Amino acid sequence: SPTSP
Amino acid sequence: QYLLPEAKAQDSDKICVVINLDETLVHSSFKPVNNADFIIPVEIDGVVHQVYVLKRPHVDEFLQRMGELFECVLFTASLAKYADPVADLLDKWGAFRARLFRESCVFHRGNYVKDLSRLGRDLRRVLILDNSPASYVFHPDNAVPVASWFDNMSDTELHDLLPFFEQLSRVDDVYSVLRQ
Ligand SMILES: [Mg+2]
Repeated sequence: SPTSP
Repeated sequence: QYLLPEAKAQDSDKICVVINLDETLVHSSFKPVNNADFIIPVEIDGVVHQVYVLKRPHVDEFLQRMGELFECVLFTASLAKYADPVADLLDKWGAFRARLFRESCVFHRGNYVKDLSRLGRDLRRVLILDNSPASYVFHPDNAVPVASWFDNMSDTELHDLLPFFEQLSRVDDVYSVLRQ
């Protein structure tokens, strides 16, 4: 995941 | 050693504030949205994906003020290939003196923790603004909690927090007001 988990 | 280098001359006397990105300042998704503020191409496994980013209400006024009240630092558990471009597009006034991503977080029991002690600042003069309490499990006494934001354009939390931050920027020990 590129965004915050 | 420490994540941050010595604070610049003009910042040395300011409180250091680590500011979270996702659900705190913006909310992103891979699902196309017509009113996205930013569309950023993120390459994954050789495939370029588009990320639609929405800005939380009053974020610009918030970042501009904070930028002059504190030594602001972006600390996120997201990847730089995502967060670096967002911060470039978002932070117009250079409020962020530094940016820390996933690799700088400490992975502890299923969660990426923002370990403030690795920062290299006097914790008596450090604050963290994050929407996820799990982010600051190591320093709950430096936390200025804020609700998770997704798309409620009626939100005004960032605007209403400024008065509080205005007050904190004055104290010499955040614990004195945050209980510790
Ligand atoms: Mg977040």
